[PDB]
Amino acid sequence: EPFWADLQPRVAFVERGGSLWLNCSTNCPRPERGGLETSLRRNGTQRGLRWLARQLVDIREPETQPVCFFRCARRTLQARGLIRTFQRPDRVELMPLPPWQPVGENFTLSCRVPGAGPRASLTLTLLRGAQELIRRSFAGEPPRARGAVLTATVLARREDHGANFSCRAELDLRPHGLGLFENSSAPRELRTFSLSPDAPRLAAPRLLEVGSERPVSCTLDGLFPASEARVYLALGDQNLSPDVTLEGDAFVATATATASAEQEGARQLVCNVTLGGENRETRENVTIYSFPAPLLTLSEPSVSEGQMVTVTCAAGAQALVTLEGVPAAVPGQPAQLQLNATENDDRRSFFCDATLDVDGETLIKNRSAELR
Ligand SMILES: *[C@@H]1O[C@H](CO)[C@@H](O[C@@H]2O[C@H](CO)[C@@H](O[C@@H]3O[C@H](CO)[C@@H](O)[C@H](O[C@H]4O[C@H](CO)[C@@H](O)[C@H](O)[C@@H]4O)[C@@H]3O)[C@H](O)[C@H]2NC(C)=O)[C@H](O)[C@H]1NC(C)=O
Ligand SMILES: *[C@@H]1O[C@H](CO)[C@@H](O[C@@H]2O[C@H](CO)[C@@H](O[C@@H]3O[C@H](CO)[C@@H](O)[C@H](O[C@H]4O[C@H](CO)[C@@H](O)[C@H](O)[C@@H]4O)[C@@H]3O)[C@H](O)[C@H]2NC(C)=O)[C@H](O)[C@H]1NC(C)=O
Ligand SMILES: *[C@@H]1O[C@H](CO)[C@@H](O[C@@H]2O[C@H](CO)[C@@H](O[C@@H]3O[C@H](CO[C@H]4O[C@H](CO)[C@@H](O)[C@H](O)[C@@H]4O)[C@@H](O)[C@H](O)[C@@H]3O)[C@H](O)[C@H]2NC(C)=O)[C@H](O)[C@H]1NC(C)=O
Ligand SMILES: *[C@@H]1O[C@H](CO)[C@@H](O[C@@H]2O[C@H](CO)[C@@H](O[C@@H]3O[C@H](CO)[C@@H](O)[C@H](O)[C@@H]3O)[C@H](O)[C@H]2NC(C)=O)[C@H](O)[C@H]1NC(C)=O
Ligand SMILES: *[C@@H]1O[C@H](CO)[C@@H](O[C@@H]2O[C@H](CO)[C@@H](O[C@@H]3O[C@H](CO)[C@@H](O)[C@H](O)[C@@H]3O)[C@H](O)[C@H]2NC(C)=O)[C@H](O)[C@H]1NC(C)=O
Ligand SMILES: *[C@@H]1O[C@H](CO)[C@@H](O)[C@H](O)[C@H]1NC(C)=O
Ligand SMILES: *[C@@H]1O[C@H](CO)[C@@H](O)[C@H](O)[C@H]1NC(C)=O
Ligand SMILES: *[C@@H]1O[C@H](CO)[C@@H](O)[C@H](O)[C@H]1NC(C)=O
Ligand SMILES: *[C@@H]1O[C@H](CO)[C@@H](O)[C@H](O)[C@H]1NC(C)=O
Repeated sequence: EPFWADLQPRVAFVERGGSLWLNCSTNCPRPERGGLETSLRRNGTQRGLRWLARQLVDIREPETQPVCFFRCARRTLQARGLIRTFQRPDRVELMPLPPWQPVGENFTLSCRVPGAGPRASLTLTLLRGAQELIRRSFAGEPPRARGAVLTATVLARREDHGANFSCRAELDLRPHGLGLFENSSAPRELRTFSLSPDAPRLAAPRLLEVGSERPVSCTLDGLFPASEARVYLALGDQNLSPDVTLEGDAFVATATATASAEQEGARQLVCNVTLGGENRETRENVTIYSFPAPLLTLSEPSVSEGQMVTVTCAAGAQALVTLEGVPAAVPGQPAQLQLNATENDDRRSFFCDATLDVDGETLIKNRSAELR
């Protein structure tokens, strides 16, 4: 006292990878030496009498304490400064949501903002839409501390399905006159779902014939989102493409199928739905049969009175036949009737009863032909 050594400015705040000027001086009349201790890269530089100046550029260092030294009178004169690099949130990220999140299942939300500083100036917010869920001021984290993460565990709500969630970070440079700088991570929309036991209730008649169209329905309730769930219904390889009704959490699929001409109904009826990563499938055994329509013929179909006529009917040998009350004799093949034409037999029609049993189910076909 005297002398002294001064560095200007003593405190400095700059952009990361940014630059500034430093003027370090002393009152020493004939400095025997002078210079600056720092690790930072220098672009330009200046100097003069009793004062030396440096432009330091590309500063990625969160905290650096450079020191200007002047050697005078075989003695060292040191002045230490402080350099801090602030960070704008050019990078704000948020973790992938569950592709489907079961409603009622706790899931977690993490917001990672790599390279954020100073940590003590940061207030982070995890929020659903306009409403803040969790807010964290990091003030009091060490001056050298950089980076910020916020995790919040959350219960899944049904009314919160389809909303937009985000992580908003707020940096306060207001004390330094630089002011607030805030940013928002890419908003993520959540997909949720719900299910239930009691596999789908499918209703169908168990008997089927080709060339005939019969309706079949499959339903279930307590399913959300109803609209976002897709359902499949088919007979064997053949798809029914049913009419799908959706009311609230319940659905209705109605169609009218047609038998496929092949074997079965040892085939099956498959009703399944896929929502989220889950599926509930119920199956139904059934029966498709082939029952050839019985043919009724007469020769001559129109005859004079008294002329002998013949009449026959056949089920294809696999079914039993009743011809005008007369059973097939013998059963394995068609029966017959013959007579002399009668005046009272004009406009007389005859019945042919074909009976085929499958799974105990008795099937009949009434077919008649009038005589002229
Ligand atoms: C869904 O997520 C939530 C959020 O993490 C969470 O629910 C919690 O489940 C746990 C275990 O089921 C419970 O947590 C605690 O349970 C004890 C009883 O053993 C309570 O006494 C606790 O109350 C105090 O908790 C703090 C102490 O750690 C106190 O500081 C505070 O003042 C409370 O008085 C606490 O509830 C509980 O069932 C809930 N907790 C809450 C508050 O919701 C869990 O991860 C998921 N819930 C499920 C799966 O049911
Ligand atoms: C309803 O839910 C059911 C869940 O089981 C689901 O079943 C699937 O049906 C399809 C046909 O519709 C299956 O078909 C596959 O077809 C291809 C040929 O194109 C095969 O390569 C597949 O191979 C499997 O089976 C082979 C033997 O045939 C094996 O060698 C092989 O290793 C495989 O196991 C298979 O035959 C399909 O496998 C099933 N299952 C699944 C998990 O998809 C049905 O699709 C659902 N309906 C809808 C629209 O959601
Ligand atoms: C250190 O890195 C520097 C970059 O950070 C490089 O800068 C060299 O020098 C100048 C200044 O940076 C560059 O720009 C030139 O600017 C003048 C105009 O000068 C303006 O400012 C003066 C006050 O100084 C003012 O009086 C004038 O009215 C202007 O408004 C232009 O006319 C030039 O064409 C030029 O663009 C140079 O480009 C750059 N040098 C080279 C070779 O590119 C430099 O590499 C390092 N050194 C210094 C001293 O900065
Ligand atoms: C950093 O070094 C000092 C800051 O302390 C600055 O020195 C300045 O130099 C000018 C030169 O014209 C001074 O102007 C005159 O100096 C004479 C003495 O040489 C004096 O008699 C005059 O009255 C007048 O002041 C100026 O005073 C001086 N500034 C200060 C604050 O002392 C220099 O400009 C700075 N350089 C850089 C690159 O920052
Ligand atoms: C949260 O933000 C999203 C947008 O980021 C809002 O939902 C969006 O609604 C629009 C308009 O219906 C959807 O647009 C399109 O729908 C057609 C179907 O007609 C589809 O083909 C397009 O590909 C597109 O999806 C859009 O899907 C939907 N956005 C998302 C992310 O699903 C929503 O309204 C906002 N929620 C709140 C609470 O404000
Ligand atoms: C906000 O985030 C976007 C996307 O990462 C980024 O490009 C942008 O620089 C940020 N804006 C501000 C001013 O923080
Ligand atoms: C459906 O098919 C299976 C063959 O795996 C059979 O065991 C079962 O008895 C059938 N169901 C009915 C109701 O007949
Ligand atoms: C019907 O035809 C048969 C066959 O020739 C004949 O024997 C019989 O007399 C005929 N019956 C009558 C009542 O015409
Ligand atoms: C004859 O036709 C009627 C009307 O379609 C039907 O209800 C009945 O089952 C048939 N008779 C027999 C024995 O198949």
